[PDB]
Amino acid sequence: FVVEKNNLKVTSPDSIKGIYECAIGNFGVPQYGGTLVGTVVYPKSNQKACKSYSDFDISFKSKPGRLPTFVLIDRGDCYFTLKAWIAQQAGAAAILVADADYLQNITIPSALITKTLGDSIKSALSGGDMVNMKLDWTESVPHPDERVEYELWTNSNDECGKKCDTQIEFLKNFKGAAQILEKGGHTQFTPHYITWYCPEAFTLSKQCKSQCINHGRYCAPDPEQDFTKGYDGKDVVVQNLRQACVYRVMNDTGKPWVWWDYVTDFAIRCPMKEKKYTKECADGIIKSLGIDLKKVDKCIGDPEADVENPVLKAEQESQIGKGSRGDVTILPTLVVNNRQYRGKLEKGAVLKAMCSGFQESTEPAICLTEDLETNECLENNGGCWQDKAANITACRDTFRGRLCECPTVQGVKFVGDGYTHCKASGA
Amino acid sequence: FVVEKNNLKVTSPDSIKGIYECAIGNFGVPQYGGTLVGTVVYPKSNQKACKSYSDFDISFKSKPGRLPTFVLIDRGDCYFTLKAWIAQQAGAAAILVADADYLQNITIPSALITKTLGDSIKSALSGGDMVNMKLDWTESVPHPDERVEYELWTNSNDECGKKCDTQIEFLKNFKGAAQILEKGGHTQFTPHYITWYCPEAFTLSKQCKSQCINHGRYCAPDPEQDFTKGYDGKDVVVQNLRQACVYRVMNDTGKPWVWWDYVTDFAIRCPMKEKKYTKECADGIIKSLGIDLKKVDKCIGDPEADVENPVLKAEQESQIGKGSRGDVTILPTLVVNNRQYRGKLEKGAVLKAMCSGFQESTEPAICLTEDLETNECLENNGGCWQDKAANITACRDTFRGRLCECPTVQGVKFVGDGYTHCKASGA
Amino acid sequence: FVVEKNNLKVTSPDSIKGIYECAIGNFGVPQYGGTLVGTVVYPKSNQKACKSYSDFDISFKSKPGRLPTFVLIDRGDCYFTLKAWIAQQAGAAAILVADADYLQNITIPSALITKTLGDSIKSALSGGDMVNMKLDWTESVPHPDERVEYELWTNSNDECGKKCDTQIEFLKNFKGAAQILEKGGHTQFTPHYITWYCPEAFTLSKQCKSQCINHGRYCAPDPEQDFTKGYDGKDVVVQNLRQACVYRVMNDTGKPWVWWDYVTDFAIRCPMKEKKYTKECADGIIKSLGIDLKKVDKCIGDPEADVENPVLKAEQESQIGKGSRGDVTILPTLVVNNRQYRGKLEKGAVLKAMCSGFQESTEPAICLTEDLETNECLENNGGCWQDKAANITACRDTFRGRLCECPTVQGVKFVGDGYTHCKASGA
Ligand SMILES: *[C@@H]1O[C@H](CO)[C@@H](O[C@@H]2O[C@H](CO)[C@@H](O)[C@H](O)[C@H]2NC(C)=O)[C@H](O)[C@H]1NC(C)=O
Ligand SMILES: *[C@@H]1O[C@H](CO)[C@@H](O[C@@H]2O[C@H](CO)[C@@H](O)[C@H](O)[C@H]2NC(C)=O)[C@H](O)[C@H]1NC(C)=O
Ligand SMILES: *[C@@H]1O[C@H](CO)[C@@H](O[C@@H]2O[C@H](CO)[C@@H](O)[C@H](O)[C@H]2NC(C)=O)[C@H](O)[C@H]1NC(C)=O
Repeated sequence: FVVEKNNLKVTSPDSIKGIYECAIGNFGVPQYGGTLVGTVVYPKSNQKACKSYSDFDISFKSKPGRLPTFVLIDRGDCYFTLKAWIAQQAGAAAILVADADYLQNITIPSALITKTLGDSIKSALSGGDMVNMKLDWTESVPHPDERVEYELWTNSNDECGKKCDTQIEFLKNFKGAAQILEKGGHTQFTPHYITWYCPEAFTLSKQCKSQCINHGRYCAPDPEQDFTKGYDGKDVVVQNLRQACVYRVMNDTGKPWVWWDYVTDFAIRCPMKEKKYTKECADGIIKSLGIDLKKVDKCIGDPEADVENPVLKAEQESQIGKGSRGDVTILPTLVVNNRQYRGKLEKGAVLKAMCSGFQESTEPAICLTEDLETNECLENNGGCWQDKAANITACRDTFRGRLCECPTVQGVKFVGDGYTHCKASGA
Repeated sequence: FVVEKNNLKVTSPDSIKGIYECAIGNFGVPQYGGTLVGTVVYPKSNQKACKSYSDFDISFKSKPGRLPTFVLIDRGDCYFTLKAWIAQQAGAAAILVADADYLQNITIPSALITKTLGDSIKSALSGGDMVNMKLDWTESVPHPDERVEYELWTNSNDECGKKCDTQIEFLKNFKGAAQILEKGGHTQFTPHYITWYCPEAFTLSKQCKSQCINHGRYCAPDPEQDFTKGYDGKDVVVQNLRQACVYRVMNDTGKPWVWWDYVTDFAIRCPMKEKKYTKECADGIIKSLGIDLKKVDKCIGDPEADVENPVLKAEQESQIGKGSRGDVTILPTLVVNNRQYRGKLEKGAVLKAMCSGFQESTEPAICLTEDLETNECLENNGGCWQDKAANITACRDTFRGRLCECPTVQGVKFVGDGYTHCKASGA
Repeated sequence: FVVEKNNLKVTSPDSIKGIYECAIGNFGVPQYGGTLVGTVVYPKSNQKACKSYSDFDISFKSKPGRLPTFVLIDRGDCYFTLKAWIAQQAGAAAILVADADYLQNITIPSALITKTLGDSIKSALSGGDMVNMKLDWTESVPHPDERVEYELWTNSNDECGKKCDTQIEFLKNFKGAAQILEKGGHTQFTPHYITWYCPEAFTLSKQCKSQCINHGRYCAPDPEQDFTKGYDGKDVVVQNLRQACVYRVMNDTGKPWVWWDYVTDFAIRCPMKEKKYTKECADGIIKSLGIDLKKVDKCIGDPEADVENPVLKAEQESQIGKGSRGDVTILPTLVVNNRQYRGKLEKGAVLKAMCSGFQESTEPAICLTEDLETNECLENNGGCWQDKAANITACRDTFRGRLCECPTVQGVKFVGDGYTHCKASGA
């Protein structure tokens, strides 16, 4: 029963022409936003609408060019759903109510009104004035209890081998659908990372010291971080922790989907081979996306202090499956509705697995079409380089998410990184 | 039983080599266009093909490199379908017939021939001449009784608010599929518009005069046409009426799908804010698309005369649902197969709703793929600006319909409207 | 039971830290490539894992931050599948085994090890050392018995009429999916061509001499090769034979999918109207694709000698259907799993017909998405013109296969054929 004011306006009986608030039951109103104009009829008998309108020889069927009929029902003796159904049978187009099987078959809008408003219409009608109406509504937003819960156990490191390229490859291919699903209000996505604690046997180890932040509490998941690259296993732990804090901070602000733009831009902009697996590189992206560094940095804490890290401790506890899902033990792991996905990690494969969690004709568009696009360049140029003076930008929005790439203007492919400096090349 | 001449040609017994007309039963011929060459065998017994060929020790199975066998059956005593099945069992590749369950399992082409032709083959054969054949056919066109009926109740006005943008947004996204579906012969689409008549109480009203054409018979559906824009509710009624007449005129000429190119080009080219919601603007598009203005203008009539408007009167009568569909009372309303669609107004959502009205493997391509394109630029450059002297055009064909947009040539994005003037810009 | 060495490495008990070979049963390992780290526990009792671990009060459930448990099972008394299931129930994450209904419900990796290795772990453990592990695996390759068999009976000629354009049109639209399906290891595609032998009656005929290679054994399928174009029916027979030999030669080298790049490039580069239906034109493409001309030419043989042509003779024998499929008598004919396809010859239509031959969640990506691309430009520039000195190429990879088209560089559309010469145009 969603309440809006602009929904119910009163086309003139000019003495009471106005915009009133109502309460519309979710039944009888279609998925798409629409508008319904009509006029009000208040029956002299069967005013509860609990007995069948046919029994009284009352009918509401319209002639052509005639306004559809809004029946004024008084509440009592039976539910609104029955009032709406009874009215619908008699030929009503809507129902204005003043102050468990057939439910699917109710298709006329139902609105509750004030007694003070209902009385106005009744007297306006009794004087002889046509009381016309107008009833808008927006397209259906999914109920939050109906949204699919998926979760991803990933690793941010890139200097792995095949196993890390495939992961970052998935994040890039799914980013578009991931964002559309969640911005549309169909999915609760939570990313997770995996860390182990140092056994007492190897506390103050040479190994545990290059692997573990916070005095051994959280250590790098794979015991081969090829320190030859110059980056210890503990550097990975910190970077992952930053990603999780990027998520928490963005989730608290109502925009979790920005994680996808962080971890992909991190992959692009902060490579290990070029010695950019750094705080300063990550913090660059935090400016670009416009995330709160003070909050992210505070979430990360002091990875050198003999203290716990609530986020990293919660992740170690999330890895133990509760209820029916098992413990997460494989990197990566996709979980959809507290059940571990064991299929191919392809967008096509993963999307089918989730769209089965939707009810038919509650299916998001992203399930039925690839003709879609993220809407991220409308905010802050998506964090990519632009040039307001020349109307050019490096921001492009794609079925696979938002991209910062140096634009080709007047045939000239600009050269640069697209997040900070694009410029014209040569001939 | 489709009749074609070029379908049946007679590879030479040179005395009767020629191109004859036939009559092919729809059974035994596949969906795709193909060609079948063989040679004719006329059995001495079981010539009705009503008893089983096996009973007579007659068989038609071929050796390799050998031409497939065309059995010459005489009509009588049983249906063609049985003749074709009997022959098929014995090993026939086709059947030439001279002058309710197994039917699915018939897969060899069946053709009826003249007695004068059948006798020619029989004598040619009796002299000893191989009578070879060739049998072409085109891909299957859907039977018109099998096509899906959808209908859309829309509004052409644009200065509404959110509700009008979403509608015009749908027309633009669906235009490609809308056109492909109908040009392919799978859908009968009819657009509709909604108008109310002025009550006797408010005849000669100040309001009814700015809302209603034809002396009150047809009035603007929403009673807020924000006359501040300078355009009365009656201006909308006329524009909608023009759109419906664009449809009727184009439907009468066998090209209804041009409505989609009209209403989208109207949206683009005739905006209300720029004071282009005008006859002269609309008539511009009628030239571009090459529609008959004399017929469209005659359909619109004299919206100032005390007379009815058959199209607008038929629309007011179409709004009252007949049979099982209800009265259309919401703008917009999509109806598919005389049942009101109540889902999201997305292409993906709407296309699933219609492709369920097709039989499996009668499914149009547009149901199974997004790798498609309208074919509108082959006619008159789709009504967009071109430049024959430079091979450039503003016409582009898209999965979302035909677009007139100023081309980027040698890297130079041309500037203009793409329907009437494109030109080179600056540096 | 796939055997790899790099799959099983032993995170340190430093005295036995190393990379050992194993044998992983296909059960309990997901579709996606992943990695699993844990530590080994060797139970003192129930070491066959044949009785239920619960009966002994043995459990493997982990605390958080704790490494997942690898149970060391001794083989005997029951199958690995039961050992893995029993262990899984008790809370194991994997199983190390030393030296017909519930099977679906087994989800922990199972690996077999050497007795010499199993003993090492046992003694290492008995001294007190944590024996940790690491277990990688790649994404699942489909078993070759599970792949779909489709076959196409086509014609290479182009100067037909509508029937030949539609065929070449299909080859071009399907080439992308055709290649992806087969390179991914989901389909065995074999192309076929159709030829008839000259009847003794018309041996040494005027007609049979312009139609048939190898002294009449193999003749052009349609008896109208419009010799007005200058190309006899026997020229078509030879060109088709070359295509089939291109397939055989490429199939023998493990790259059959190159046929698709041959027959489409033949269509583009060797047209009949421009008198390019020549050996020298075809041999040009054989260089481009880098096919072995010596093998292809030897497969074609001497189409003028009184001899058989094994490939053309095998094709005439393949046309006679064996088992349940009929004789192929229509051009074109698509067969999927020894059953003749009778639907529309559209990619969308054809792909549904094949993806039904896959088990759910064994579905290739190409079945669930159009966001795909051939990977052909990584090899030899796909056979298209390039210019290494300028980083430009004519090779582009598409959902519809690999394309050689002259690139547009700095806004300048280059002009040429894209296989051999691209060059800058004018202004
Ligand atoms: C991310 O934000 C959401 C909502 O802001 C959080 O979800 C809530 O979690 C609490 C604690 O379990 C529940 O009682 C609420 O019902 C949840 N609200 C929802 C699901 O809308 C979520 O915990 C946040 N943090 C994450 C996901 O790590
Ligand atoms: C648009 O054109 C079609 C065909 O030209 C019209 O459809 C015919 O309508 C008459 C009257 O109801 C029927 O008897 C015919 O069977 C219809 N032919 C068909 C469906 O092929 C249609 O009425 C025209 N006008 C519209 C749709 O407004
Ligand atoms: C193309 O190559 C494949 C494999 O190299 C050939 O398939 C083999 O054919 C033999 C003979 O029938 C079988 O015994 C094998 O089991 C097949 N191997 C497979 C299917 O992997 C095939 O014959 C070759 N030639 C074609 C398809 O014309």
